[PDB]
Amino acid sequence: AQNPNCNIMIFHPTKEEFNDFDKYIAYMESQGAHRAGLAKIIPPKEWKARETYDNISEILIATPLQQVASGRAGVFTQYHKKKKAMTVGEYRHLANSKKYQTPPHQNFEDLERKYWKNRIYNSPIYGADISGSLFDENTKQWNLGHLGTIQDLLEKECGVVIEGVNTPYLYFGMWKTTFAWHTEDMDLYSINYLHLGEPKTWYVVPPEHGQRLERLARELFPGSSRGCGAFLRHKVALISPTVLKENGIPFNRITQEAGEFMVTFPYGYHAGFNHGFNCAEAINFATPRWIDYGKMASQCSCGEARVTFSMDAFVRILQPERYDLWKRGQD
Ligand SMILES: O=C(O)CNC(=O)C(=O)O
Ligand SMILES: [Mg+2]
Ligand code: NI
Ligand SMILES: [Zn+2]
Repeated sequence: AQNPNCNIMIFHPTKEEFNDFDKYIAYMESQGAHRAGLAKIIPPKEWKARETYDNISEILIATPLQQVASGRAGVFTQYHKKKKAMTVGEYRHLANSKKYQTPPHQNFEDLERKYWKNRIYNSPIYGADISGSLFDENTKQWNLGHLGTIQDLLEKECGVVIEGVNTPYLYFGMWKTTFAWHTEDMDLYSINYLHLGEPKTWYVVPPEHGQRLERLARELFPGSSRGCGAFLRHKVALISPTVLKENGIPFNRITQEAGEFMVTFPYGYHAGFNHGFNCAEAINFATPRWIDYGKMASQCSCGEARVTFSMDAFVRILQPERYDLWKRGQD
């Protein structure tokens, strides 16, 4: 078995290997990358996502989210308070302001220490989940707006034609902006490209050990657990590396820098934080190996998780028994 310790692997494809996206994902899995839940892909040196980032300031963040924390430094939840619209140029200035800017630090480990010590005492503002793309249309390799769609994969694998679309989303982050512990909708893959700015630190639990994280989470968030049998679908709970180590949960960590891709694998729980002003782009995708994970994915039916139009069909076809209850949650 490849990668039996489930370490995060880092890949350096050549320009020739960067042509065929599906093939390269399948290569990475042949080397055991999926066992970690997360992989890093450094593009060939010849590749670029677009020519420059000099003209992005007029993108609108229609609903910036202030991420307010409750709990203790290592075990907290966050809720998202909606703020007034602002442009990317306005947001970048805000991120760089004395109130929100990254503090002085020695290296990534020192910054990680400072994040875990102090996150809860601040409420950073995140521009998340903004439909759109920063890939140039002429970028033919690993262009996250040109991937094969999950609806087309389900159709290719299973023969059933379904409605729905699959488009990318932009994330504009600042120091301390936080992504809570989660897997993807329907335990899909995700791919994330850090277009610009400061790094993003990731934490990930190997898919084979995801239920260990879920059991810890039910212990640490006991009212949430009673409210919903899949409350991590709410994407609000944080658990620090120190707490994970205290409770014996297997995980790994890695920092993504500008110009790098990360891939999350089906049922790989992940969480993380931004180091400073940045912009990422991410999309879900599927492969043939995902289908079995989609069929088994947990679902939130309490009403909190509220998701895209396109998840309907996935539940309806892969999880017909759950469909009725899940749809009641959505309506
Ligand atoms: O970058 C972020 O805030 C969160 N991204 C992801 O969870 C992802 O790409 O799967
Ligand atoms: Mg612009
Ligand atoms: Ni994710
Ligand atoms: Zn729920």
